[PDB]
Order: sequence, then C-alpha cells, then structure tokens
Amino acid sequence: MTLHSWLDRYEKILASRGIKQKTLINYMSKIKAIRRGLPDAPLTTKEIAAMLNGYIDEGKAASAKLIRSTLSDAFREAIAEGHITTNHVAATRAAKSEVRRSRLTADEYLKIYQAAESSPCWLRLAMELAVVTGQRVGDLCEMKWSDIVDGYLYVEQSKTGVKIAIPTALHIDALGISMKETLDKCKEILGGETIIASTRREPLSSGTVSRYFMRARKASGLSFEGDPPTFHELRSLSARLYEKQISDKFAQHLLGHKSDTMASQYRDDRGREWDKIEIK
DNA sequence: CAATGCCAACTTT
DNA sequence: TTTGCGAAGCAAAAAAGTTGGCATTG
Repeated sequence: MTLHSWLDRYEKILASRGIKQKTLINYMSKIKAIRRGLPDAPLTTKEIAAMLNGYIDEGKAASAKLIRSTLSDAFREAIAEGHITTNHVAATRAAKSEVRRSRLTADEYLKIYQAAESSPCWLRLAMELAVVTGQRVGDLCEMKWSDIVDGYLYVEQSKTGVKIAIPTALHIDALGISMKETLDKCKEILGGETIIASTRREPLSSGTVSRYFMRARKASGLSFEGDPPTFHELRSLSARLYEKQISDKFAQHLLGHKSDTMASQYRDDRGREWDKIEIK
C-alpha cells in the first residue's frame, strides 16, 4: 500500500489493545508526526533516519526515540498483514535521550513557596499536600474529603491502579509540614468537595496546578541547570526527604509501586548534591 | 483584566 | 514506571506531566 493509507489501518489497530485515552493520544501524535515527515510512497531507511535526525537535530531526542519506536511497530504490523517484508526502521539508530529536568531541593522549595504568595491559596496548599503525600498531581486533584476515613487518605493512583492508604498523622520535618495541619487549612480556606478546590470551590485540573506552580517558579527567579523543575518534581522531593526522615522502604510505599521492587529513581538526586561553582 | 479549560507538541516516569 | 526478553540490564509499552497559545467568562 501507501504509507499514509496504511497508517490509517495501523491506528484502527492501535484503537484496540485496551489502551487508555491518553495513551492512544500519545500514539496518535507520533503517527501524525510520521505523516508530515514522510511521503505516501509504498515500499527508505535513509529516508527514515532523515526524518529522525531532523528531530535529534533540533534537540528533540525524546520525540525522535518515541517516533522511531512507533514507526518500527507500525512496520512490524505491516509485515504481519503481509504488505512489506523488511523493517527499514530496525536498520536505524536508536537515539539516546537523558532527562534534562533538574531535581528540586528543600531550599528551592521554600523560595518557590514564598514566591507563590502572589498566587491563589490553593497553590501553596497544593504544594504542601504534594510534598507531604508524595502523590502525582493527577491524583491530588481527585482527592475528595470522602476519601479520608479514620486517619487515612485512600488513594487509587490513576496511572497505575495502585491502591494505598496514607496516614494523616504524617508530616515532613525538614520543611515543617503537618498533613493534618495542611488538610485543616484545605477544609477551611478552600472548602470544596475535592481537598484541592479552585477559587470557586470547584475541582481543579492537574494542568492548572502545574501551570501555577510554573508561574511561581519564574516569579522566584531561581536559576537551574538544564530544563527547570516542574510540579512533578515535588514527588521526588517528597521521596528524598522521607528517605532521610524515615526509611527507603517507607518512601517506596508512599510513592506507590506494583513491582514491590525497590529500584526507584525518585530517590535519585541526579547531581543536585554537586555544587557547580558560578564565576561571579 | 485574570482565572481556567482545551488542543498540541514535547519530555518523563 | 513497568514489562519484556533474556537472565544483566536496556529498549519498548503504556500513561503521565509540562507549558505555549487561543478561547471563554467570572
């Protein structure tokens, strides 16, 4: 067939698998990129690497590696239904990508927290909850008061299905955060069905929280190496503090893994220990 | 205005 | 992260999070 017409067949395939909405979207976007990037011909290995290197060229290595993967799978499916016989993607180079996002430190957190003094109250409250519970923003915006029962905040992580009970008697010492104290302030000051509500006592979207955290960051005027820290970085911050304040085991469970494997990268400092000397 | 949601195109977990 | 394939560790699969730009409405 033609690449395009086959991409259409491939996505209908993908539409199955049991994939979640967001996942499908991620895949669709990689397929849409392939379109713009390649002709409609039938059959190119160099034609393919031409596209990929075009991404690695402008520093979008992550995308390159993700596209390459999707292209290759589309090809294996084509070879299966018998349309092609060679996976000209296999003969291509798997691009190397390193996380550019820098980790956030306890001190940096305090500065962003102050800089957030110019933001709605839910921001700072969202920041405290994020660090004391080590949960993903996506879940934090789901927490309803009905989820708290007898000193425990029940959480069924959306991304993994993992189910955990977080004790409210919790608190982070290095930062002076008491979960019960934070929760109270959340009930009073915000007052919504969700523990994290908007100015209009309505449910917030992870996207917004992220975004306001980002504003406050710039507002703090802090400098970072590589891509700046984002709201998700509080998850890792949470882990790394709790590791020291309690134990690696504890931090693992709080974060929530299926594996029961204490591998974890949230515990990694990713160089923040090192102090790169300026040059005033 | 300013707070928010939505679509998109990237990067992370 | 989690799974997969091969049996130690990366590559790939699945499902987020990040944030600019446009549009909407208190």
